[PDB]
Amino acid sequence: NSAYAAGVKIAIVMGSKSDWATMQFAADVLTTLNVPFHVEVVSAHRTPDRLFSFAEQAEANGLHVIIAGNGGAAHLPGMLAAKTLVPVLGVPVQSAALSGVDSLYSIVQMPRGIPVGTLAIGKAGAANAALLAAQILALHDTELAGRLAHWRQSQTDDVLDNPDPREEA
Repeated sequence: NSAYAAGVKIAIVMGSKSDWATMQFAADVLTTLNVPFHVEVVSAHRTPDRLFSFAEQAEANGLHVIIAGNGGAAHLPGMLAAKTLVPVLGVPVQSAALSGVDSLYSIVQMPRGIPVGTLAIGKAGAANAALLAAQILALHDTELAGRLAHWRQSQTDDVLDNPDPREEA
């Protein structure tokens, strides 16, 4: 909702509570970067009316990026993107039989006119959706841009400081 103007510009949404094992990796990156966020379960198929209400009110609620995770016939990101101009980033959750290929195809293959920016299958894509969302915010947030640069430099240094994989860090 919009009771407090508290700087929440990102929502992490997902189609099922079981997706939180994957989507928590997006939340953790935003916590590290001091970026406020909202989390919510919204199902394209079990709560279609709530998907439309969430998307319709995204701008009024102050959102600038929605990160949406779903799997299988993964319709949540695309249906959200059809109903708002707020950018939607999609995370394919790994599915059991098809190992997320169904998830990936049903998110990334959007037809011309309604985009979803898609990230890798699973927890790598959830972390990366948070980083891409933060990179978008940082276009107009120089202090966040500095925190992203530090985050990247730390990741780079951790590899450079441990070049021989036979040795412990």
